[PDB]
Amino acid sequence: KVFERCELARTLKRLGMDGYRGISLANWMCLAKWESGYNTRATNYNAGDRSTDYGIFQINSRYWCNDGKTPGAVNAAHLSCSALLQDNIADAVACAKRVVRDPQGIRAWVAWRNRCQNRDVRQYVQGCGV
Ligand SMILES: N[C@@H](CCC(=O)N[C@@H](CS)C(=O)NCC(=O)O)C(=O)O
Repeated sequence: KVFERCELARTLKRLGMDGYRGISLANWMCLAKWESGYNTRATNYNAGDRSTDYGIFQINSRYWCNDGKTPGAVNAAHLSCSALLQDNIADAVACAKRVVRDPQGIRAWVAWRNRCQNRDVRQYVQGCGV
């Protein structure tokens, strides 16, 4: 599914992402925009390390979800990567909150650093009523 901007914003609000581990809703919005353009079916194969990024948040199969074909993903995850390609983003959100529980926080996504960090991200939530 390709979300509309404000439709996603209200959905993330409801799933309790606003201020999760100090990260504002505008920051998660900024992240989804640059990673997948708000598309839950987005997939990116990394030929260099043979891993794949999945879904709206582009979560990687080496440490977070299991897809079986990634080398050195030596078990660990238990969530199937397939769960991150659903139209319902509940699992993807549960997973993104897991990721930021680590020290790096939102900085774990290099796209966040390139495109959102130290920037005015208010634009992503402007007019959504959240
Ligand atoms: N490799 C890390 C993270 C693996 C991990 O927690 N993945 C999450 C998805 S982001 C998961 O499998 N949750 C599935 C579940 O617990 O339903 C660990 O084992 O702590």
